[PDB]
This record gives sequence, structure tokens and C-alpha cells, in this order.
Amino acid sequence: EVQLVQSGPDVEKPGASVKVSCKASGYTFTSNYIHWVRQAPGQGLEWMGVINPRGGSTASAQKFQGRITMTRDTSTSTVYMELSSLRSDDTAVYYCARGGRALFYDSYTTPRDGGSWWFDPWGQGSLVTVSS
Amino acid sequence: MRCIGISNRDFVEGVSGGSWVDIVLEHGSCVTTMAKNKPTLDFELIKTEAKHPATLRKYCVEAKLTNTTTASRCPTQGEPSLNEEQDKRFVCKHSMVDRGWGNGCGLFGKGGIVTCAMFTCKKNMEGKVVQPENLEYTIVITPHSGEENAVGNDTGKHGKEIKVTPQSSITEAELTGYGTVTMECSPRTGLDFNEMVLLQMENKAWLVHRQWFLDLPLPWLPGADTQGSNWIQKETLVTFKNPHAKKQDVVVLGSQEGAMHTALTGATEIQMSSGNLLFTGHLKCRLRMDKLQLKGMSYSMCTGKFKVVKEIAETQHGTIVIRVQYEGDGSPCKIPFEIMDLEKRHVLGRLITVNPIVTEKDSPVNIEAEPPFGDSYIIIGVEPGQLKLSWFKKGSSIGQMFETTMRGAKRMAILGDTAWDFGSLGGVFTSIGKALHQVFGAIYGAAFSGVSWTMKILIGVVITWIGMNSRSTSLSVSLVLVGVVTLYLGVMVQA
Amino acid sequence: GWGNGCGLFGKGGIVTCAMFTCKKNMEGKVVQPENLEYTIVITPHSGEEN
Amino acid sequence: LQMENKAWLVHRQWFLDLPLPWLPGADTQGSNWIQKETLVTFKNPHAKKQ
Amino acid sequence: DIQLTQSPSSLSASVGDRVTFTCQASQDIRKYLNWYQQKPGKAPKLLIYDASNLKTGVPSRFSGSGSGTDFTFTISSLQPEDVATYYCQQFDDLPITFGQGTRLQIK
Amino acid sequence: SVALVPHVGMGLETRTETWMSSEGAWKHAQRIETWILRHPGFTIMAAILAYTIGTTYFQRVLIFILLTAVTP
Amino acid sequence: SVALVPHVGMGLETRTETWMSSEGAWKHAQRIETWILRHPGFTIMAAILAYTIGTTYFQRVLIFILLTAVTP
Ligand SMILES: *[C@@H]1O[C@H](CO)[C@@H](O[C@@H]2O[C@H](CO)[C@@H](O)[C@H](O)[C@H]2NC(C)=O)[C@H](O)[C@H]1NC(C)=O
Ligand SMILES: *[C@@H]1O[C@H](CO)[C@@H](O)[C@H](O)[C@H]1NC(C)=O
Repeated sequence: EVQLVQSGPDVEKPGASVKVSCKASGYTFTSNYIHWVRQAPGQGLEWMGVINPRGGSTASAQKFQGRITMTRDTSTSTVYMELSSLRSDDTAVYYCARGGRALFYDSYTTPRDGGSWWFDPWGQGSLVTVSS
Repeated sequence: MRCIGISNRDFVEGVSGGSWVDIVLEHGSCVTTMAKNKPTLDFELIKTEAKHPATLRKYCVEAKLTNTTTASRCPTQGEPSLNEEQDKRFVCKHSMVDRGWGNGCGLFGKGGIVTCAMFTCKKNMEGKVVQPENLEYTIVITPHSGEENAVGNDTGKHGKEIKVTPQSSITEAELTGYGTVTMECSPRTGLDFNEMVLLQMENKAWLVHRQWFLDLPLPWLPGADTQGSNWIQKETLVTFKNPHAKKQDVVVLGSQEGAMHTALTGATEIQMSSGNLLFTGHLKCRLRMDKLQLKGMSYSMCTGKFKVVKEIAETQHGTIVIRVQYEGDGSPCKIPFEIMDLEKRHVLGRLITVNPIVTEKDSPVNIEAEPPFGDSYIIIGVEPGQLKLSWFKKGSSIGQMFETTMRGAKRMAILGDTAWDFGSLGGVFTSIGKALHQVFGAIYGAAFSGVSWTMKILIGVVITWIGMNSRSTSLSVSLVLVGVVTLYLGVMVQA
Repeated sequence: GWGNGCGLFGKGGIVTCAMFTCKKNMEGKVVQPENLEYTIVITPHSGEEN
Repeated sequence: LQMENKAWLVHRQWFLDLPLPWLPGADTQGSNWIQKETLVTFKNPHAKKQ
Repeated sequence: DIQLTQSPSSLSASVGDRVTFTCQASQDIRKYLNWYQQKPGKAPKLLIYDASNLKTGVPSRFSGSGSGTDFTFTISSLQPEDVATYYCQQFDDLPITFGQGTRLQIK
Repeated sequence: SVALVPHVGMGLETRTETWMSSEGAWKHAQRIETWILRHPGFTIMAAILAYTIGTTYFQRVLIFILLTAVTP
Repeated sequence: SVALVPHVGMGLETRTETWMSSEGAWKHAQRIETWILRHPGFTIMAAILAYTIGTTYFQRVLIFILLTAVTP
């Protein structure tokens, strides 16, 4: 089925870098866009960035400019988010999910739209805490 | 009304065609039009708003360095290497110095050496582009005829805002009473975007055509960005010292921001704060007036006894607005406004209120008109003749036609052959004009484009000279055309 | 004009002024052909090691 | 000529004629700068303001 | 840039009631807007797309409305299992952004 | 650098003034003439060249104003 | 501004390299040639002028490389 399994929660020291994984199933792993959305406990949802499984194109939000890399393994049908220079503010839960995708490379607006952003089957979330 | 005082304005007489008219209007300009009927309207052009941009380019005007390891092999053998040369976020260079027993190592020769540096930029340029889509013009089309305050104060509601976008057309507009009006834009005939770039600096922005904005030096970086820090270039930035022999050094280049200003001169700027402010440019609309009442019909002519407030107010060539305040009963009755010669009615003015009208009574209604080149005898009064005001217009016939020709010259310049369209319905020879100058000046004005004041005027005088000494009557095709296009276009441009 | 509100309709004179205060400078100085000196090492050949 | 921490040796005249805001060696408080015409430029869009 | 405002911040209501939310956009977003429900400790969930549209599998009491800058989400009859925090989502331009959220409290 | 490309002839202009607005031209002139005042000899030699080559009087004039233009 | 009069010929030049050393020249060239590529027509007309005026061949060459030197 449409499904997402993220890796389990982790904790890191400030200034560090963390790598969270997003595995998917139930469709063609190259047929949907991936986005990462974060939620701080005392806050709502925040859109971190985007990766396209097909071909590897990527994009990110201004706030995380410089701080976040996205990669994939097609063979495993899995996406990797990574954040650098971890700081206490970064402590939150992270989420990943999809889009119904025209084709090559990632980001569209005009072609209708995805009609979500980590709400349908983005996964189960995972907790990460930046602490000393 | 909302035109007056802006100078530089566009009187368009008559329509014919059964309907329409061709108006070319921009920003600092505005347009006043007339027909043998229908109320005089004014087209004033305000902010142009392009909504959705998309970001192509990152230029940085300033950076800094740190870390910055370096190496040399010392030998002959080898060209030195360093691991951080791998990440292109560094900058790298090879140079050659020398080494030996002083350096301590091998062989006594002129050595290879390298260096790298981490590279990070604080300041940018946001330059984006907009497709010839959702971008829109906003127009105020204002009626004349009284209703106090200001021939001025473009603020305040009369001519609406009449929005338009290429996405739509036909520009259906309404005003009180007569105010049914149909306009048609041709924005795709506008600035020719996709040739265009909107460039936001720290605040101020500039509209410059694409290629130049591609070829411009200084550190490159593509719209995708996204942590990339991937900057190409940097060789024109961050120069490296190599004093006489030993070692070498790397130097932050220093902000060019001003110099960049010096570059962006010769370009109209643009303010951009929220989403767009865009000014300048120009557009072409065609106007179908069918659909217009005279704003009042079958009345009585005033009664009598007007009492004026203030005086004459010429402004550029003509219009002579006057303000008057009617006193009496008769309710919104026509105002018998006339402009006459000395005595012995020859009467000739030309009146632009056309069909002035009293409102609710008390309210300072106003008028504008065009007396002849000479003495003028203006009369609003009827039953006890009520009033007469002496006027004199200086200037003005030959000089008029002359200055007019100057205007039409400027408009042949600046705006091009859209200028030829700026009249209306000349049948054949207007069209054939627009085409002849179309491809003609298309070849000639450009191709010998990209040139400035100096070289323009100078090339002008030289080619007109070689024309003066040419044979076979072709001198004219040299010569008159030459000197004209060259000189006249020489001083008028680059403003 | 009447839009501006005031007098009879012409092209007006206008002025402006601004405070002016500077960021980074250049200190440029000069030195007289005095107060200036050269330092030389005049080294012998012939061994030691060094 | 000392900039923020690099300097340059250049011959006098050119360093006199160089544009950009002038100011004499005395200054301290003077803030007296004589130029500025080549520095801050003034907009005058189509008609009103500046 | 595009600032999505969500109102009100919270509501308490009795079962069966009709409830509405409003989201206001700093720019015209046309028909791109979204409505989330999220229960605590759960991933967010879908409700409304294109501001007008239910998803299949979503109960019918849900609806959405509004066009240029302004929008309203509506539940016809409050139901207890609907206790959650709700959101609206601007997709336009892609500096992807969310509404701050609205919490419910059952009466 | 950006010191020279200063987006001038180009096109697109408009009805409204742009930037340095009736300056940068007279700037251009004033500065090159200044530099002429500073280095008169080069003017001399150049002019001599004008009297040497071609010289077809109008020619002289031309190549002379050239050798004025030649200073960066 | 300082954009031009870049303290070059001047004098005083030392044994040691100065600043942009071995760049700003090939900068200057690359710059202007680029601008030539962008505006070929002006090259054309100018060359024509060279074939018009003077034109004892060497002359043509000279006044042409003015075209090169016309203006960035
Ligand atoms: C330009 O238009 C505005 C809007 O009508 C004028 O302001 C009005 O002035 C009258 C004069 O008594 C007031 O009664 C209105 O209340 C004003 N409108 C407002 C405040 O919105 C303005 O006077 C006009 N310009 C000039 C020069 O008169
Ligand atoms: C640069 O040097 C700083 C110390 O000032 C160090 O913390 C940093 O890791 C270095 N970065 C690189 C890329 O060498």
C-alpha cells in the first residue's frame, strides 16, 4: 500500500549533523515528489525542502539555506534528509511525503498540484533532539 | 483633469472610423482626446504590476575568505596538489615560485605551487524574470467637466482604475452616465519581455535586457541555489598576490556595489518592494467610443449671472482652464461658454469641456479651452451679457506647427513605429508608414545599436561628410537621411 | 499647479538637502625624502653550514 | 595610501585628481567634505518629487 | 513574503455544532489552499484541496470555500472524534508555508 | 569589472529618465579631457602621427580624435 | 568614477609585480572583444567606413582598429 517508514528518533549534540531516512512503498518510487516538513512541539508545520526521486533534482527553503542536504537511493526506494550545524531550535519531529508528479525534476506549480504536503502518507514522523 | 500640468501631452482630435482610435500612452505621459461629439476623456497611465516572477541569477557583490591552505611540490617533478582543491566551494590557483636549499629540499629550481580558499558571500542580487503573462496595467480614464478640486490630484475616484491583463482583453469600462467605454490593449506588443530582467539589489532594482545581464562578469550562481554555495567564476573576483619570488597570497576583491551602479546607468531603474512596482514602459490601446453619452442632453441654457473665482491659467499651448461658480436658480443647466474675436462675431475658439454643465449648483465648476494664437475675447455671459474677459495668447501659428513637429519627432524617437500607430486610421499611408519605418528602421536604427552619445554623434558627422563628397545623387540617401537620423537621434536619446 | 494646488500652472523650481556622514576612509599620507631608511644584509660566502 | 589594512604606493598627481569625496588632512570634526556630486546620485522620476 | 493568517487560533464547541475557520492570504493565491486535520501525536492528515474539495474517504460534514485571499473551512455537525488541530496551506509560488493552526475543545 | 560594461546603448530606454540622467556623458568627456591635460606629451606625439599618416586633411582630424579616444 | 583612470602607464613600476598582474590587460581585451560579439552590426558599419575614408589600405586597417577601440 501507500506507505512510509522513517527511521527511529535520534538525539545529537549541538553543531552536529543528523541523517533521517524515509522509505516508501505502494507505488513507483520514481512517480512522486518527496518533501520534508518539520514540526516543533510548541509550533505548527514548517516546510523544509524537496527532493525528486527521479534524477535527483532538489530544492530547499530559505530558512534552512546552507544547512540541509537531500539524497536518495533508488535501488532501495528510499530518501535521505540530512541537517547540518544542529542547534537546539532544530529539535523537532520530521516528516516526509509525496506528490503525483509530472516528470523529470522537482518543483511544479502550474501543472495543477500535488494536493497535499506530508499529510496523506508522508510517514509516521520521527523525533530528533539537539542537546548537550 | 488629472492630465493638466504634466506638460508633454498628447491631444488627439477626432475619431471617425465609426468607432475607434489608436492611443499610445506611458507613465509620465497622458492623453486627452476629442470627437465631434462624446465627452472629452483623458487616459493617464499608472503602475504596471507583474505578479509572478521567477529567479534567475545569483550575483554576489561581496565575500570573505578563511582557512585557505596552500601547497607546493618543490621539484620539477610534480604539480602540487591539495585535498581541499576537491570541493569547488574553495577557489584554487596554480602559480610558480622557486625552491632550493634555502627552502631546503631538492634540486634548485622554479617550483610549482598551489592554493585554495573557502568562499562565502554576504550580499546578493536577486535577479528574476517574468513571462509575458500574469502582468497587468492599471489605467485611470478621467472625465473632464467640472466637479471641483483638481484638474489634478490623480488620487480620488473618477476614472476608476480600469485594470487590464493580456490574459483578458477588450477592457470593458464604465463611468457615471455616458461612461460606457471599450478599450483594447496589446501588451504582447509591449516591452518585449523574455528579453527582460528585473534585478533587485539591497532595495533598489533595475530593469535591464537579458543578454547583457547574462554576460555580466562577477561570480555566477544559478537560480536553484539551495545551499549550493556552488559559485562558478571567482577568477574575476578574489585576486591573488604573488610578490617577487617567495610564497603567494589570496585577497578578497572588495565590494563592487557602486561600480555596479556605474554599470547599471544607461538603464531605467525600477523600485521593487512588494511583488512589483513597475513603472515606465509604454503600451498601446485602441479605443472604441461608440457607447458614449454627451453627459446631459436637452436642457435650458443657464439663466444668467455667473460669478467667477480665479483667472486664466494657460499651461502648455492653449488649454486655459477657468474656474467659475454659478449663482442663481436654474439648476443643472448648460453654461453658455463662448470664445470670440474682437466685436463683430467671427467667433472662433475651441472649447474643451465639451458641453460644460452646472452641477447641484454651488460648486466651483471649471473649463478648459484653446484660444487662437492672438488676442482673445472670452464670454460666458448671456442675458445681461454677464461677463467678458480679455485674454491674449502669445506665440503661435508657425511656431506651433514647428513645436508640434518637434513632439512628433521625439515620439518617432523614444517609442518607435508604434508611434506611427499613435494617430488613428490614416488608411493607406499611415499603415504603409508603420511598415516602411518598421522593417526600415528595424534594420538601420539597430545594427549600429548598442552605441552611446559620443560615438553616435561622431559617426553621424563623419558619414554625413562622406556623403557630402559622394557622387551619383546617392548623397541624399547618405546625407539628409544620415545627418537627420544621426544628429537628431543623437542628442534626444540617452535620458 | 491646481493639483499641487497652489499657483498658476508651470514647471517649478525645487530643491533638496541631506545629512552626510561617511563610512570607511582612506588615510593617504606622504613622507618627505627624510625619515626613511634602508636595511641591507651583506652576506659572506665560504661555508659554515646554515 | 592605507585602506582598511592593505595599502598602495601611487604617485601624487593622480592621487590628487582622483574623484570621490574630498577632505583635507586637518579634518577631525570637520565633516566638511567637498565633492559628493560624484557620490550620492539623485533620482528624478518623470515629473513630480525627486 | 506570502503570509498566511489563520483565524481563529482556537475554538471550543458542543457536539453537532457547525464550525468554520478562515484563512487570509497576503497575496492572491487563487484556488491553491489546503485544510489539514491533525490529531495529537499523529501525523497531519488531509481534508481539503483546492480549497473546494473533499478527499475520498473523508466524511461529508467537511467543506471549504473562498477564492482570492480569503477562505473558510466548515464542519456542518461537530463530532467528538473530530477533536484536533486544523490548518490551511498555501502552495502558491513554492516558499511553501502553513497556517498557524486552530485547536478544538469539545463541550 | 562592472567598472566597464555600463549597459548604455543597448535599447529599451523609455520615456522616463534612467539613472545618471544627463551626467555620465558629460562625466565621460570631462574625465578624458582631464587626462589629456595631465599627459600633454602624448597628445603631441599622437597629433604628429595624424600629420604623418593619411593626412588628407579630414583624415588627420579623424585619426587625431581617435588617438584622443585611445586612452582607457 | 574610479571605474576609470586606473593608474596604469604612470611610472615608477618596480621589479615586483603590482596588482592584477597579468590580468587586467587580457581583461581589457576579452571585455571589448565580447562587446564586439554582442553588437556585430556596429562592426559592419564601422568597417564600411574604413573602406570609405582614406583607404590607402594601411589606413583602412588603422581607422578600423579604431572601431575596436570605439567604446566598450
Ligand atoms: C483631490 O481629491 C480628494 C478626494 O476628493 C480631495 O479631498 C477632498 O476635499 C474635499 C474638499 O472639501 C473634502 O470635502 C473631501 O472630504 C476630501 N476627500 C477626502 C478627505 O477623502 C482633494 O481636495 C482633491 N485635491 C484638491 C487639490 O482639491
Ligand atoms: C576553517 O577554520 C575554522 C577555524 O577558524 C575551523 O573551525 C573550520 O572548520 C575551518 N574550515 C575549513 C573548511 O577548513
